Amino acid sequence: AKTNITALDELPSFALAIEELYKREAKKPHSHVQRLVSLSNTDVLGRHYRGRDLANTRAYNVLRMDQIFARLVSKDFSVNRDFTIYDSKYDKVPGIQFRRTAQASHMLFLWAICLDRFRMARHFWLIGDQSIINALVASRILERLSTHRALQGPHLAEERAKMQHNAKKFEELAVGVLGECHGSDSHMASEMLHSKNDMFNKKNAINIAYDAKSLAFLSHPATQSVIN
Amino acid sequence: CHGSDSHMASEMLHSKNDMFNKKNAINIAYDAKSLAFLSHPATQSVINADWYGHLKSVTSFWAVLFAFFFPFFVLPFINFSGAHRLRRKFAKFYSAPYTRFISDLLSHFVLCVVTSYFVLDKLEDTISAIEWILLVWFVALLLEELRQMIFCDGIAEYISDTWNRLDLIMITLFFVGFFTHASDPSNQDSKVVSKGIHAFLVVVLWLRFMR
Amino acid sequence: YYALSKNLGPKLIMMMEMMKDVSTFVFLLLIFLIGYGVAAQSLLSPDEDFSSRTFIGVLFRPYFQIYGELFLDDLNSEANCLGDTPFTECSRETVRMVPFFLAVYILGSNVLLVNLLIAMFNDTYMKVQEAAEDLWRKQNYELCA
Amino acid sequence: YYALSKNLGPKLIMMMEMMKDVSTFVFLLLIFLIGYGVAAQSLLSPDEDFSSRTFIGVLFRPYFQIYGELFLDDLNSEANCLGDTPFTECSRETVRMVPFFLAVYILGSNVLLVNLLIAMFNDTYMKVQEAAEDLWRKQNYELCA
Amino acid sequence: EYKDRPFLPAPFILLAHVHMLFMRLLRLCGVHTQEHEKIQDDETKRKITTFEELNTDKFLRRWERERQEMLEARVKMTNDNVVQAMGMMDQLLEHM
Amino acid sequence: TTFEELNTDKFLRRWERERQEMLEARVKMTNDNVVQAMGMMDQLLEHM
Ligand SMILES: CC(C)CCC[C@@H](C)[C@H]1CC[C@H]2[C@@H]3CC=C4C[C@@H](O)CC[C@]4(C)[C@H]3CC[C@]12C
Ligand SMILES: CC(C)CCC[C@@H](C)[C@H]1CC[C@H]2[C@@H]3CC=C4C[C@@H](O)CC[C@]4(C)[C@H]3CC[C@]12C
Ligand SMILES: CC(C)CCC[C@@H](C)[C@H]1CC[C@H]2[C@@H]3CC=C4C[C@@H](O)CC[C@]4(C)[C@H]3CC[C@]12C
Ligand SMILES: CC(C)CCC[C@@H](C)[C@H]1CC[C@H]2[C@@H]3CC=C4C[C@@H](O)CC[C@]4(C)[C@H]3CC[C@]12C
Ligand SMILES: CC(C)CCC[C@@H](C)[C@H]1CC[C@H]2[C@@H]3CC=C4C[C@@H](O)CC[C@]4(C)[C@H]3CC[C@]12C
Ligand SMILES: [Mg+2]
Ligand SMILES: [Mg+2]
Repeated sequence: AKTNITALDELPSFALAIEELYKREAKKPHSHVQRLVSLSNTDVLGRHYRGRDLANTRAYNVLRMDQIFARLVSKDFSVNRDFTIYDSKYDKVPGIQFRRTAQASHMLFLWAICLDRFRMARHFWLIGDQSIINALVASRILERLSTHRALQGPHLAEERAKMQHNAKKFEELAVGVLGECHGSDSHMASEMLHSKNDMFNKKNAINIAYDAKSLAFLSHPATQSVIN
Repeated sequence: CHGSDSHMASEMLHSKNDMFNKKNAINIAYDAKSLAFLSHPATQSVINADWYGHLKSVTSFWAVLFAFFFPFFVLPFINFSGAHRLRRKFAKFYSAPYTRFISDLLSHFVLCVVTSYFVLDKLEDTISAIEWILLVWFVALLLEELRQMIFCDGIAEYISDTWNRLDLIMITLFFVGFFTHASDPSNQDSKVVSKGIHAFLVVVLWLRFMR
Repeated sequence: YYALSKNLGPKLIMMMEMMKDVSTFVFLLLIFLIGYGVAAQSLLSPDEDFSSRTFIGVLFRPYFQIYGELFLDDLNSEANCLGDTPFTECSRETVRMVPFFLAVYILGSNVLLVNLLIAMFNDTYMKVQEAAEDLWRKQNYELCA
Repeated sequence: YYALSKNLGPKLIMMMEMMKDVSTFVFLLLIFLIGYGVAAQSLLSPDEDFSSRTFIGVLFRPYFQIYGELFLDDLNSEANCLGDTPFTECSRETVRMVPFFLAVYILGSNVLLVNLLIAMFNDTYMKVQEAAEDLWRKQNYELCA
Repeated sequence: EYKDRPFLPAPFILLAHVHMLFMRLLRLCGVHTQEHEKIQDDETKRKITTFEELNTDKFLRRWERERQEMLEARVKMTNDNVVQAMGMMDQLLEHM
Repeated sequence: TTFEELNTDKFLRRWERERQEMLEARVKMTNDNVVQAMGMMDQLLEHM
């Protein structure tokens, strides 16, 4: 249904589909997703400010989930979304199909990290971009969800274990891709590690890895070479 | 079972079976001396849940100790499980085995400190007040040893434990030393021999504190 | 400033890790030290009022006797034993148990606890050496930043 | 001339390898030794002009106290404490902290650093025993040539 | 041990001892009250029994699958299959 | 971005190749192939 807020109404169809995946997963008994959104203490747009009809029927929108994941990573996570590029007026642009793919992939990637479905997460991680940074983000979200207040409970134990396992695996992926980069061209790998990314308030990948407490990434020879 | 549903696994481990005179599976495993079953995380989770009683598992040593020392100031402001509620919270907190363990620890620590002070300070020409307090405390300890002895699973199981043997050595050492002093309270030699026996008493009492 | 060096830095991380084993040794050692100290101080000076000197006597000699400094000449002097053989020909027969208590105490502390600490240190070292190197590599960035 | 022998030669190669661990121990030990030595020498002899004797006092007793030789009778004599209990009834109350400082110091050096050195020696030995045998076999040709 | 032990500490555990002794005297001699407990229902018992039997079957299926994914068993099964494969070539060659 | 994406694809191809050269995977693939081989003899024997 149509909403008076212009931000929610601007959202494309696939965002509503991801919202439908969150809703159906949330309606299942003892689901950690519904409990996580209730304990988040945020509004419909995900802002930490604490009508009623809008807050339950559209409680699993992508912007609100982005805000929850944003608080979960660090103090400076801020995904810049641009849903205006899916309009037909941007079709003449050459690289637009990649960005639309990458952005879409990212949103689905985050959803797959939230439900702890590793294979589908790895697949969405491969299609999109910013592979190293996304793997670090995946490791950080799974470790923080695994020690969050919303995941304590008798039925979530195996799930929690799975999260730490998956976290370690994503950390390995981030190391592996990094290693491949350092094997191919060390200067470009150093330039890549020194590159400031807009998604974490303009600071580099090693700083992101340190904030994500990724010991394996920091102990890697490529990262140590850049630090030296 | 623990992989599929932890609560049903806990309920299964807590279920009394008629084939072993109405007692649970962990008790059966302990009687069968199955170390692998007892060391399993599911069994340990049930034992820890039994340890904390009707309290949250995130409670630390200091929190329960502070609540023990300050009952009316820390118990309403904690989350776990107005005469209907305060009485319910008091009966749940003080029925927990962890709280009883902490009470026994604190009690044995005071016993060690007070008895250590008694041995270090000089004996008087009559039986002092601290001596009478220690006499009441060790009779009570002796009665507690008799109470555990009667309601356990036999004399062999009780005497098998090293801490029960240490308890018998403490009670025996204190009573020999006390009767040695009390036989002739004004005799200097009796005080010296009594403190000599009570040196052994303080050594066993602190050794017993490692439990 | 030792942390930049590849030898001194992981060893410092290792030292903070071994502090827990040192604390474990202190908690186990405290039991024998207080027990032997109360017993030994009471046997050496009976019929005396409790004071601060009694507490200092409980703590001073038992702690320093685990490092090999045996106060046996000083203990012998305090026991008022006048014989050529040290803990013989004493005024009280109870004070002659002080070497026996001491013999048990340093058997408990030096033979058992110190060697137990060596075993815990060796095991702990083998367990956390690679983790110390990794943690040193994270601290390399911390110092650089 | 021990290097020809199959027992003494790899052990000598092993000794030079363990010299780095000894040097690491010296660098870690130097921190506590200088800190405790300056603190202890200042507490024992206050209101005194700095001289060469002050430096010798900083270095002499803290180094030899890690080998078990406790200078407590000598420290007690220098502290001017006249009581039967050793660090009691002193002229200044500050000098009574000298056993406490010492207690922390030998806990840092003997309990922690010496046992840490034992762990480093055991690990180092297991790591470089085969390399020591190989290096001895190269030195066999060196001696032959 | 600390489930069955009275709550009250050692100087004050005498009150707990005389209270239990008083209760024991009132059960053997007075008999003016009794003991109450709770007995588990047959429904929850059959639920636990069904759960335990189902998980027994699940562990055995998982255990059989895990032993068949082991390297020795896979090499052995491959070996027996290659033996059955020659039997089939003997049949094919005979028919030719 | 192009460099990082290219090396991501290269590591995944190398990773897949490395897991297929492992002993367990090779034994498993050999096992499934021998199962497919009997399927083919069943077809051959039926035609005979
Ligand atoms: C099992 C252990 C803990 C108990 C050891 C027994 C102790 C309490 C008993 C056994 C023998 C006793 C000693 C026997 C004889 C004498 C000589 C007397 O002139 C002074 C007391 C003294 C020195 C006694 C002190 C206490 C003593 C050492
Ligand atoms: C398990 C432990 C407690 C073993 C027990 C041994 C104890 C009780 C023994 C060992 C050495 C003994 C002491 C040896 C010599 C003497 C001198 C004698 O004139 C009085 C008793 C006295 C002082 C003994 C008291 C008892 C004693 C302390
Ligand atoms: C192999 C080792 C453990 C042997 C054990 C040594 C024991 C049995 C020895 C070593 C030192 C000894 C003590 C040395 C001095 C005295 C004082 C004397 O007036 C009574 C006996 C007494 C108290 C001795 C008792 C026995 C003793 C404790
Ligand atoms: C973490 C470390 C520093 C623990 C701190 C403990 C220190 C500060 C304590 C432990 C023993 C203490 C000393 C014990 C006894 C005396 C005698 C008294 O008449 C004056 C203070 C003085 C000299 C104390 C000063 C403070 C002291 C040195
Ligand atoms: C298990 C081990 C670590 C116990 C620790 C022992 C500590 C607490 C003991 C051992 C030796 C003790 C010191 C011995 C002597 C003196 C001199 C006195 O005038 C003030 C207290 C002071 C300075 C003591 C302070 C406490 C002390 C440092
Ligand atoms: Mg990609
Ligand atoms: Mg007991």
